[PDB]
Amino acid sequence: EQYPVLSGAEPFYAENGPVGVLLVHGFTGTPHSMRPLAEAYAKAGYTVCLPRLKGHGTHYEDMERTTFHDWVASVEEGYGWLKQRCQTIFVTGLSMGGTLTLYLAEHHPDICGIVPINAAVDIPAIAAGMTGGGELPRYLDSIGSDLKNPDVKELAYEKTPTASLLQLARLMAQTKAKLDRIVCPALIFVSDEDHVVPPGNADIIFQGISSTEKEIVRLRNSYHVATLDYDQPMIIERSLEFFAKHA
Ligand SMILES: *[P@](=O)(CCCN=[N+]=[N-])OCCCCCCCCCCCCCCCC
Repeated sequence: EQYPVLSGAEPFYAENGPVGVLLVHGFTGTPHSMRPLAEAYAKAGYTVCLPRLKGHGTHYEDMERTTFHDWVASVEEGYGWLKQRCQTIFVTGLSMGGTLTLYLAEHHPDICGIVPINAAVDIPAIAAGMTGGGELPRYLDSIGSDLKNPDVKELAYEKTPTASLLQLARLMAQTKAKLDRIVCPALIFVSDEDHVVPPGNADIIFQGISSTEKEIVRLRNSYHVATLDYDQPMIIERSLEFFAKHA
């Protein structure tokens, strides 16, 4: 990985109480989208790990070299960091961060609870792009930022490698097929007007998981990047309530 990490894309750690929260940012995104959550959780006395996914926060040419196994490894590392100083671990994530949240819970039953936010397990737009017939460039122009608050700017790549999109699709496929192995408590956030990840994904995750304790909280004044959007304080308040309930 050959480019410098952008300002605001650095990983974030905090060693506080014996209860830990792993925060996973999204595809082409940076820890910048999860930072206000991580700080709010850290102030509440929680040990937080906000890792920077491999190939992210630098340059899109760096991400092109990475597989989803790399992104998983970045999260498994954060999970291992939390596992060495916590006995109870929650995982939360936005978009693909939500996908990796689900992925982790499918492999680690010790997860006390998960809080996916606009998690993606099925994006029909990807399949639609490679059946168009036309030539498919090596790098595609990224989808515009999906935020209701106009004063907020997201830290994400201007371009998206085709190879990375294929890696994302494979991750979502393996994640969606293994949903029934999640039994831990789940707090699913979903924006009604998500223009990137179809809101129906929350339904798929809800019906897929074997968790007896699951709930869908619907965000009404936020687009895709809800964690920076208007419903940020609500997400924080609900999550802390969720954490304290199962800690
Ligand atoms: P989340 O992972 C990101 C949220 C925070 N990160 N940021 N910013 O969003 C899920 C990613 C899904 C994006 C897919 C949209 C691309 C559709 C266009 C596809 C055209 C090219 C596809 C052909 C490749 C086979």
